[PDB]
Amino acid sequence: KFNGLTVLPPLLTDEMIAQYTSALLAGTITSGWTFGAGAA
Amino acid sequence: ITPGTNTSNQVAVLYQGVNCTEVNVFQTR
Ligand SMILES: *[C@@H]1O[C@H](CO)[C@@H](O)[C@H](O)[C@H]1NC(C)=O
Repeated sequence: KFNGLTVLPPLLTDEMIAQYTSALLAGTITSGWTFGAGAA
Repeated sequence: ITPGTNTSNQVAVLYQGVNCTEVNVFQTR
């Protein structure tokens, strides 16, 4: 492949994607749908 | 990488996938 081809990194690391799924999940468990409509 | 020319005339340069031995200076991933 090493002849003109390159792969760029994603903007969010898999550690940062897992911090988002954690925050969505922790909001969902502690506050229901309310964190989608406003403050948790 | 540009602040916008209306903001400032400075720039930073990224050499994509290049180790800094080959080119402030900083090794990003
Ligand atoms: C860059 O070069 C240094 C010294 O040869 C090496 O330790 C490092 O693993 C290389 N790669 C990156 C991505 O820094």
